[PDB]
Amino acid sequence: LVPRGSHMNPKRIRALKSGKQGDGPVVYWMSRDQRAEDNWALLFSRAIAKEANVPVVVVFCLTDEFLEAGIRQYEFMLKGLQELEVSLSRKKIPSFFLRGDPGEKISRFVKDYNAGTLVTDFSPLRIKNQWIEKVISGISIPFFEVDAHNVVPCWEASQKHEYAAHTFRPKLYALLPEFLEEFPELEPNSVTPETLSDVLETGVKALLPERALLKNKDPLFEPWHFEPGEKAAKKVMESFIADRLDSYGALRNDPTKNMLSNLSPYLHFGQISSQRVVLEVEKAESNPGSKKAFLDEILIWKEISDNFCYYNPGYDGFESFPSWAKESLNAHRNDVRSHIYTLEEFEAGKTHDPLWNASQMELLSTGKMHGYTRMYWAKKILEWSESPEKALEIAICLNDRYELDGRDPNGYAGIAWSIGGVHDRAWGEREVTGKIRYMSYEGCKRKFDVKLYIEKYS
Ligand SMILES: Cc1cc2nc3c(=O)[nH]c(=O)nc-3n(C[C@H](O)[C@H](O)[C@H](O)COP(=O)(O)OP(=O)(O)OC[C@H]3O[C@@H](n4cnc5c(N)ncnc54)[C@H](O)[C@@H]3O)c2cc1C
Repeated sequence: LVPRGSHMNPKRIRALKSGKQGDGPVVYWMSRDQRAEDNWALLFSRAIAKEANVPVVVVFCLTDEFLEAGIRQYEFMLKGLQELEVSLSRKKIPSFFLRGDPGEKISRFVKDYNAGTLVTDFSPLRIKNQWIEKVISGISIPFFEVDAHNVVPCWEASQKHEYAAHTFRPKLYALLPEFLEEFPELEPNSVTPETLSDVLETGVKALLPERALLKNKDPLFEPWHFEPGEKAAKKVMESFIADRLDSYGALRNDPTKNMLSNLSPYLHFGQISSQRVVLEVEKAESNPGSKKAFLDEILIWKEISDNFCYYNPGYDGFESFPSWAKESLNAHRNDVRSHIYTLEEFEAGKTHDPLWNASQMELLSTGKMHGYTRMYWAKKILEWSESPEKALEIAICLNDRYELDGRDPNGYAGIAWSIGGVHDRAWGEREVTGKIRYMSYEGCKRKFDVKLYIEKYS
């Protein structure tokens, strides 16, 4: 229960576990949505706390899986959290950063701090569901989750997997009047109930031996492309609206032009709300066509990616591809591939295709491949791999290791679109790739200045 007139739509919250309410603080286990503003999970947690006459507290688990990615993501995330600590303290909301995996750490925190209720935010990824299961086994209090990431709650937008954007889109657009709304201000707590610097230090030390390097031993990653944190995210949204949105409709498929929003690292870590971004873009007057194109990406393609992972347990595997695509890829499984590259050759940009290699260099060096070349890139991994299953493994591996926005439903769904035709149609049949949409080198040369892209990332 929340207080009357809390302005919380109950369809954004789902019970994970019934239990017996304790009498201590409401705990928001923050995971996907690392921000203090425009955060329905935090707002709901604050409202339940108010109704129960207790403070709200935030807990965040620094998990054992950080060593599966790189310094690039750890630093981006932790520097954000350092800023988040301050923002929350200004609301008199304490934040606790627990070192370990959530099953053990959240269970013990709930016991030690006498939590009344546990709330988390929503992710459809397997790792979050693994963590939920272990937490559920270790707690006796009620446990809710709130969809703070999507404008329309994932379980409301559709009751099933949607095979196409054109079947998801009408369902989603029909629910915006309900769910696309301004956010209330977060009410501070009535009174105030190892540093992150130390953690960051220790973690970087553990990641240093796996850092991506040039043959010169100097690191590949350039950390000045995306300043982390909630405040920077807002400035990137504002600069997009002011300077790039007008040209987005025309230039979003031109990787030589910096005309995308550059919001994905912030959106992935939840340092900015996609609902906020949509409210601000909807209010803007910009060139015809651009707003439509952008909203189709951040509403339909982003939220269909959560739809994909939520309703397909096997979202990272061949089995989740549509039937037409499985049958087509199977029919061509024994076709001789034109090339076969090792994961190390792909990783180092050592194929015979200079556009592919430049796309990989953009990823290595900036942590954000242009969205047009991500499609080209993944499709060539299919073409130059022993099987579609190996192609998925390679693409996921590289995406998750080197993208700042990786380890994300958008990535699994984008790789499945690219390799498996998920949310696509069948195209003309070719050897190796069957009826999966093909993106040729020469087609790219007709579309944009390939030589300039290669020079930029060489
Ligand atoms: C093989 C492949 C891998 C991808 N990997 C990721 C990934 O790891 N993480 C990730 O967040 N996105 C991924 N994408 C989707 C897309 O490429 C990026 O979201 C986009 O490039 C992000 O840059 P931006 O924020 O400047 O994009 P913008 O074009 O300005 O769009 C803004 C937001 O809309 C969303 N969006 C845009 N395009 C897509 C899309 N095709 N699918 C889903 N959402 C979209 C994103 O949240 C994006 O940040 C991938 C796509 C493909 C084909």
